[PDB]
Amino acid sequence: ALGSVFSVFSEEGRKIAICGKVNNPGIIEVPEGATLNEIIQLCGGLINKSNFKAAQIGLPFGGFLTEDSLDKEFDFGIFYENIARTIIVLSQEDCIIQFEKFYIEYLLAKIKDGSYKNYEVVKEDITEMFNILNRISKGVSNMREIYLLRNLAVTVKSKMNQKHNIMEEIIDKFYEEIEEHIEEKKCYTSQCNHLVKLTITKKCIGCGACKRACPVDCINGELKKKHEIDYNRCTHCGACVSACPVDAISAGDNTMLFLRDLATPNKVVITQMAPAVRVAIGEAFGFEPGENVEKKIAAGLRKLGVDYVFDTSWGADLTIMEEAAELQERLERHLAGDESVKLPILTSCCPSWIKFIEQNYGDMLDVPSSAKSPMEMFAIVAKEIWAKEKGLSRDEVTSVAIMPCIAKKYEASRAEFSVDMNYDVDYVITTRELIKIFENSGINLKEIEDEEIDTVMGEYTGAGIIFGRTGGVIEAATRTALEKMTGERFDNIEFEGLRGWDGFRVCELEAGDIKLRIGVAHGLREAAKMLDKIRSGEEFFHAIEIMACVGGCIGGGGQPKTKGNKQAALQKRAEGLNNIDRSKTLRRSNENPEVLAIYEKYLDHPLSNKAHELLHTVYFP
Amino acid sequence: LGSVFSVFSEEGRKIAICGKVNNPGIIEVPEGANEIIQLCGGLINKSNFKAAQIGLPFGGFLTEDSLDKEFDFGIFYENIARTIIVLSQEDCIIQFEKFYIEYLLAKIKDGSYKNYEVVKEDITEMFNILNRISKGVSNMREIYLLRNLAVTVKSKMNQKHNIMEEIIDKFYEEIEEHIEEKKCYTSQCNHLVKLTITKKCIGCGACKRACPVDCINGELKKKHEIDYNRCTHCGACVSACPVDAISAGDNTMLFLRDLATPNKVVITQMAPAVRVAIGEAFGFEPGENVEKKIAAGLRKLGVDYVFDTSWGADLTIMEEAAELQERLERHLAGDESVKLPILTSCCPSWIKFIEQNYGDMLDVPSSAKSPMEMFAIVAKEIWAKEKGLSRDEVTSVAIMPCIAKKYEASRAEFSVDMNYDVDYVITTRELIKIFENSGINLKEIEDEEIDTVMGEYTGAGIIFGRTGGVIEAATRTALEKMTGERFDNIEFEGLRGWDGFRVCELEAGDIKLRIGVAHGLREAAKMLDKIRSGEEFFHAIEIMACVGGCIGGGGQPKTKGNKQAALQKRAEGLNNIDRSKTLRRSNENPEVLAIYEKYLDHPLSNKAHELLHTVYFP
Ligand code: 402
Ligand code: 402
Ligand code: SF4
Ligand code: SF4
Ligand code: SF4
Ligand code: SF4
Ligand code: SF4
Ligand code: SF4
Ligand SMILES: [Cl-]
Ligand SMILES: [Cl-]
Ligand SMILES: [Cl-]
Ligand SMILES: [Cl-]
Ligand SMILES: [Cl-]
Ligand SMILES: [Cl-]
Ligand SMILES: [Cl-]
Ligand SMILES: [Cl-]
Ligand SMILES: [Cl-]
Ligand SMILES: [Cl-]
Ligand SMILES: [Zn+2]
Ligand SMILES: [Zn+2]
Repeated sequence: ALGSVFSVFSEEGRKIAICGKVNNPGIIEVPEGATLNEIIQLCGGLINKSNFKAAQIGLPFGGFLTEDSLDKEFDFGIFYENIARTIIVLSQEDCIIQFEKFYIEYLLAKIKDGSYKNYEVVKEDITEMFNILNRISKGVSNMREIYLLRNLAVTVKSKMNQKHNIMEEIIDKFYEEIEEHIEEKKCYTSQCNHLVKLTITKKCIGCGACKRACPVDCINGELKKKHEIDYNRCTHCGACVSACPVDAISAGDNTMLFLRDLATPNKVVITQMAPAVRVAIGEAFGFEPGENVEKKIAAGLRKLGVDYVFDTSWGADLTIMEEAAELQERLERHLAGDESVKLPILTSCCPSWIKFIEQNYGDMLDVPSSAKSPMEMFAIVAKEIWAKEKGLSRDEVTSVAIMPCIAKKYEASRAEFSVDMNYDVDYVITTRELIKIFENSGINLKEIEDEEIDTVMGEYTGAGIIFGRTGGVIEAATRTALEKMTGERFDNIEFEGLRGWDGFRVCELEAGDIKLRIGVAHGLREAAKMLDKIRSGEEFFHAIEIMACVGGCIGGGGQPKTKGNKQAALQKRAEGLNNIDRSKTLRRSNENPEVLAIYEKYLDHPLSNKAHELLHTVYFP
Repeated sequence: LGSVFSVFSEEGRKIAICGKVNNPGIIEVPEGANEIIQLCGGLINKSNFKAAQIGLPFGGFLTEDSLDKEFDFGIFYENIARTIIVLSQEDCIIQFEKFYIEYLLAKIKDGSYKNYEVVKEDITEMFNILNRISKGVSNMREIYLLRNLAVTVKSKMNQKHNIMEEIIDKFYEEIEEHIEEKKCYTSQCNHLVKLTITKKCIGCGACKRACPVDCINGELKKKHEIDYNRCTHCGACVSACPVDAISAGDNTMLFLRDLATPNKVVITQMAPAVRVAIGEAFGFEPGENVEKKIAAGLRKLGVDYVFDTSWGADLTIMEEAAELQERLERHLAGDESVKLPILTSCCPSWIKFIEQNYGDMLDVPSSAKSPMEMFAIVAKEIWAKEKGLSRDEVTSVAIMPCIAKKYEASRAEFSVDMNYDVDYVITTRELIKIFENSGINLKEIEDEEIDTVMGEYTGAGIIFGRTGGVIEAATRTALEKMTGERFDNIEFEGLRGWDGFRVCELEAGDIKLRIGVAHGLREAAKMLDKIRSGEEFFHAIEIMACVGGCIGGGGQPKTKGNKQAALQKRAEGLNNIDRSKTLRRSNENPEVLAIYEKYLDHPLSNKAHELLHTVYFP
């Protein structure tokens, strides 16, 4: 396979394969008398105009060139016996630590499969090198690591009887960057997703759209003065990023890491995708909003190198099991006169409300459900159950989430969703990022064959799929809970009261002896209105749903920019999800056989101790 | 093997009780029909029964259900092992299960029970999980994992009651507490313990008056609380409390358990000031150096290697004198980017003292680590490597005179992959009680030598323990190297003395340096205020939180007779150790020089910064 480019392209004598940070990666015929720089120019320079940093020769083994070799004739002697003649070019926009992690993991794979048994003796040593790099990338290291790396490098150079080990020169030439990463916990290229915080960059022109758009008044700054984010109050709703006319606000971009992981041999890569992605991505390829192209996305992902493709709506069904259980418990306790219970119960997978409450509604910390999000539920099940059944350690599986927003990036970055430095969601990719991957890689969703999603964690019901538009989470929870409480199967499962588009909606649901009052908000200002009304006693609710983005996750800032009327397109996506729900035979989360298998085999019933241990978390510790 | 609070090391129809029983030991047990403990003298304090392990390698686990009911004699499993570990409500279950797992793993690894080989990694993983809980880096999911691991083992061991399952079932509350609330209600998990005022507080206000930084809020008799964000861990509040209301943990039991773990390498370092005060508990006068007595006692306890912190102090002097020479050369060269004075002190208490009140002086202190952390990092990254041991196969224990060193060793900057360079700290009083209850009398035991590679030290290093010693040693080395002249008289009496704030005026060749010394954080505040106002200029300063320096630490034995006289006796004792040494400059120590020649290659090198330097005020 092999390949790399910022706009992303996995490209599957006197001929070389250039795949670095150059524009137009490809196979090139080198003129006789040519420098490195001239080869770069024949490929069109480096993405943007970031200057040359280094060039790796041979992916398993070769040389490592820096500026000192840029204007010198490219001696082919560096292509020693059976090197395959490959060059990875680096610009100043690439982090050395991530690249060296990729190099070490590649070498380790080729050792482990027996292609390079002569290097077996150093396996353990090299593994430690990776671990050291990993500790640096996660920000859990001291400067001592450098010392260790050096000795390890020296160790390798002793056992391989080699005159030049790569890591020694790497340390010598980029000590400044390494020290920056370690002491300042900063990656100046923003490739280390665990060291990146949502920040306004130096490019900012002091316009102001972000200062107006923030619903919590989190941004300070006036006139052309650079604006700053009070990160201790940021909800990661992404309004500022979407409203910025420029690249002034950065929250990272995990595309290159995805490509490198896909290009690592014998590395298991699995993906989940949010309900709302499948009704919007196709817009970039000639489909209308609302058209479900999940099979096209599955085919494209598998073409890219994904070994297993799963679905977040399975996790949404599991979330519904847990949340309907908790809601019924709370209602039963309330009807019994239990004042220890707290109402309403908040059901929402949106992270944005967490801080939104912590910073303005400390009297309602007992309201939201303890259940994790569908994304993290999927991740924990994939790594702690699915992988275990297949005999894989959690670090032997790379779980990638395809989601419509940056708040999911922040969620996947939370340490609560990790163990032994392994994050349940390894990293998050936005809809736009995947669109650009497909576009630059030649994947056209309009013309690719359909492929099925994998079964164990891909099958989902309509209740789960409606999660992606406002009112879906509470609608699914209500379906299951009311059917559970009344014993009655509803002829019409759609609750039109919970649907609609008003920022703040009130509904009244009647079923047998059971009567519930529901409040729904999309847009954090409407949410503030609703919560102020609840606190003042102006309105009483049994349950509420809060979404930060208008229309729900189908309206996330990571989705493709709408064409035509924005509101019309968002409504089209929502009705597309509703039509997916209507096309499914099963339309209650509790009918999904695979979630029930999860309960029958491991957790034994919803809200059990095991279910709490795995699928629940502590918001507001 | 042995274990009990207040310490003990106890090195057919026969039983060996060694848990939380008062008066541990073997016991001819009668065959008559809860009061079993009473025949052994009850439990330490009056703490209620929690559980009892039968057989140390493997056996049964008894809980309260057998307490007031017929305790069947024969139920002692055929592999009873004739040993019993009884647990009280004062013991953390997580630490006990860690000790059990490590004992089992060691006895597997030495071949004593090959039949358990199949479960090794499994059991090992359990330990790791427990460790993550004890270090506070876990979610509730760990419980899930543990359960399944247990289920696996019980299948292969075909056991009717697996120990981990019963642990989860009966002590779920404690595990959930540890994980979600990051709280060990027995305070055995040293990494979850913070300096706190307990419920025994009555509201004296002694703590509020004694604190030099006004870190305690509260009025009347209302319970007082510590604002941890400003605490210097000087320990004045602990000493001043009329009760035991303020607790900062006690790693005695962990030390005993590690010593009782087979094939576990335990090494120790000791602060300079310990050796002139500990002997007071055994009839020695203040100032008498009993370092050999301490070494012999530690070896009797089971310690495999005994080292000295003064070696690390010599290394620290090397680095700090290098930095001072660099800074003075730059200042004399007209470099205004440089910062003076330079602060030389291994006391952590000034860190928070400056960051919260002197943010204009963050570039003053040297980037050099403390001697304790330098010793720890060298022991684990070089010494252990030389002897072919991973850092987790070595347990480094620091014997220090204060609580601030516990908090320092607990800092994440001095750790890697959850392994802390200083695994835990033992105070002088704690070691005194260990010796007292184990029958070790330092005035009545043979002398033993300290281990060499990291134990030999100079007088410059040893004077660290009393006020003015750190700066005196740094000045000795730096001036001797800067002038090329070896001083006939190496003692700088101006830096000695007992005043809270001392000023010195040092001349050597063309060099004239102005020095400021403070012991007591209020006197230090006076000095730093004077520096800020420009009333006085200093080239270097030394700050000690405790009066007299570390010899006056809150972890030292309470003085007998006149306090000031005793502290002066200890300080002059350290000075007399210095006077008895052939080498009295840190740069003469062959082992530190070997460290430089073989690994770091010169002071202030890149490797020296990587290992022996840290970033205060990140
Ligand atoms: N986690 C989760 Fe959600 C689920 O299911 C997604 O995945 Fe959303 C979508 N689509 C996103 O992003 S988050 C907020 N709740 C509504 S939907
Ligand atoms: N670290 C260190 Fe120090 C050294 O050397 C000790 O060990 Fe002190 C002593 N004695 C203690 O406690 S800390 C403060 N500096 C003066 S001395
Ligand atoms: S929008 Fe982009 S540019 Fe305009 S202010 Fe906010 S950040 Fe600066
Ligand atoms: S993200 Fe939402 S909240 Fe955080 S700053 Fe940008 S707008 Fe304000
Ligand atoms: S609503 Fe907008 S922000 Fe909240 S989760 Fe769905 S997408 Fe992310
Ligand atoms: S006991 Fe110690 S803490 Fe409690 S009040 Fe008196 S002084 Fe303050
Ligand atoms: S420790 Fe020192 S500083 Fe912290 S509270 Fe007690 S006295 Fe005040
Ligand atoms: S002076 Fe020595 S003992 Fe007293 S606190 Fe500072 S360091 Fe600990
Ligand atoms: Cl290598
Ligand atoms: Cl972010
Ligand atoms: Cl692959
Ligand atoms: Cl499965
Ligand atoms: Cl299918
Ligand atoms: Cl959009
Ligand atoms: Cl031992
Ligand atoms: Cl000796
Ligand atoms: Cl004292
Ligand atoms: Cl060297
Ligand atoms: Zn980086
Ligand atoms: Zn504990």
